[PDB]
Order: sequence, then C-alpha cells, then structure tokens
Amino acid sequence: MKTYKIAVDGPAASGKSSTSDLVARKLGFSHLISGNLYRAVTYGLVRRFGEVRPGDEEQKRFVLELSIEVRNNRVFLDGEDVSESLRKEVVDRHVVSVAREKYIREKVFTIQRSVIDLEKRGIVVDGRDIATRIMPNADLKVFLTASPETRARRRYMEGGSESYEELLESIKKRDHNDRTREHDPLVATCDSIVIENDSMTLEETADEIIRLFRRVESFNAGH
Ligand SMILES: Nc1ccn([C@@H]2O[C@H](COP(=O)(O)OP(=O)(O)O)[C@@H](O)[C@H]2O)c(=O)n1
Ligand SMILES: Nc1ccn([C@@H]2O[C@H](COP(=O)(O)OP(=O)(O)O)[C@@H](O)[C@H]2O)c(=O)n1
Repeated sequence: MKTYKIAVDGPAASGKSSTSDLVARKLGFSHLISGNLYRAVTYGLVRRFGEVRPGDEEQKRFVLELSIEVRNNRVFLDGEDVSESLRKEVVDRHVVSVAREKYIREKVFTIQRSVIDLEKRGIVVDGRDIATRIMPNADLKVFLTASPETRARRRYMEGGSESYEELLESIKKRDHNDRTREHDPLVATCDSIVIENDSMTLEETADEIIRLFRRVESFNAGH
C-alpha cells in the first residue's frame, strides 16, 4: 500500500513547519517536525551538563542511552514531555553543535524513519536533510526559502528579546553552519521544487505545495 511522502527543507524561519502543518491538514496527512528531535537532544544536554559538548565521552554516552519518543510532535526524553522547552533561547544557541554530530544524526535518523514507516496515508516531514537523507524517494521534495531579511523580519514580529539585527545575524550564521557542515548539509537538489515565498502568504505557500503534490500524484499514477 502506497504512502505519500512530502519533504520540506529550507533555512531558518522560512515557514517550513507552519506551511507543512497546513499542507498536512489539507491532505489528511501527518506532519513531523524533524528539528524538534535535535532541539530535544540539545535541551537534554543543556539540562544535564550545563555546557553542551557532544564529543565528550560522558555526553555521548548520555545521548546514546537517552530514550527519545515523538508523539504528535511532542518530544519525550526518558518519558518526560520536554516540548515546552524546545524553543528556549539556550536551545537555539546550541542546537547546531548538536546537529553536526554524526552519531546524533544517526540516532535521530532511526526515530524519523520509525515515524514515517507507521504512517498509512501520507506524511509531510520538514527539516534540513529530508529530501537528501530521510526521505530520498519522497513523492515531492520542496525547498522552501525567502531572503534572510524576509525571514528575520518574520521572526522579529513574533516577539522576543533579540533585536532585528541580532536575529538576522543568528539566522545567517545558523544557515551557514547548516549548509557547510560535513554531515547531511542543507542543500537543494535537482529534484527539488524551490519555492521563494517572500511575496506569498502562508496559505498561498501551502496551496502551492498542494498543487505541486497533486501534479506529481497524477503524473506518477499514470506513468
Ligand atoms: N508567508 C509566510 C510564511 C510564514 N510566516 C511566519 O513566519 C514565521 C516562521 O514560520 P515557521 O516557524 O513555520 O518556520 P520554520 O522555522 O519552521 O521554517 C511564522 O510565524 C509564520 O507564521 C509569514 O509571516 N509569512
Ligand atoms: N532535519 C533536520 C532538522 C533540523 N536540523 C538542525 O536543527 C536546527 C533547528 O531546526 P528547526 O527546524 O527546529 O529550526 P528552524 O528551521 O525553525 O530554525 C537546524 O538549524 C539544524 O542544525 C537538522 O540538522 N536536520
């Protein structure tokens, strides 16, 4: 039985999770926010050790023994729901150093594919390496982006303590690290549909991804 798979990759604050949530809702699909898994590992390390040093033996051992569950995008660490902590500024400041570690990417890889394999209708998975690593044979691979300035302005309007320039710098730095790291970097491929949504609403972006999906669905079904 065929399960549909939509991959949504893109840089920081491009709208991937909110767009993917709406796409999934309109298609009757589930939605996995893969970055919550990296954020949860980051939070676990911060809380346990204070400093995040994922190459240290003690921290690596902690991560490997950690039981991570995700249910409706709530993430549990050894049974405890840590979802309300995943967007804390301290997690933001350290999640790149966690995500660069091969052994952590391997741990999270298995978790994501277990979620994907349980889906019986379709799933939208957002992240950085969904099209290149997690769902390399996704029916539709979307690379969702906008200018750094557009994305920083969006995040700025959400409120918070950072200035616009601080957000812009943080976004550019995180994007640069995600693009240049050794393992599973953020990259568009020739099989991606690149959507620049600077001049689009959230609903327009979701409706464009749905249009693209229906076009590949009809194409694939008959060819
Ligand atoms: N066309 C759009 C798309 C998203 N947004 C907003 O931009 C913010 C970033 O969205 P997000 O958290 O889903 O983005 P990601 O970091 O998950 O890619 C949210 O507050 C969205 O509602 C917008 O203002 N205009
Ligand atoms: N599939 C993924 C998802 C997230 N990540 C890492 O986790 C960080 C946070 O991802 P996110 O999706 O929660 O964050 P935003 O896109 O909202 O900035 C990214 O900047 C990457 O370092 C990754 O490496 N691979």
